[PDB]
Amino acid sequence: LIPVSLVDLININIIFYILLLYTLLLFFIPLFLASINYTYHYIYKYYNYNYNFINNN
Amino acid sequence: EECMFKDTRLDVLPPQVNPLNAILAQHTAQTPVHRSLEKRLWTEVRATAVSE
Repeated sequence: LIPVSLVDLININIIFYILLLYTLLLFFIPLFLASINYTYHYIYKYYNYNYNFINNN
Repeated sequence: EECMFKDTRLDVLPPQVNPLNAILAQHTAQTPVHRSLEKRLWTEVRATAVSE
């Protein structure tokens, strides 16, 4: 069979494929990280320090 | 799971407890009674000092 071949085991063409693929991955990481979570919105809205005052009398 | 889609700030409010009460209570428990009666003298003598 064709895919049963030692030439296709260390094929430099697929290595170029992998190289270009992961270089492009590296180039686009800062866009994959650009998703917003709404957890600090929750922290801002719900974190309420104690607003009661001290009154000895 | 739907914590973000609610407003439960009223279910959980900061308590109105005065921590000073817990402090003064520990102060009286450590002191004796004659010192408590002395403080009435310290206050009274301070009044007469302000009077004179």
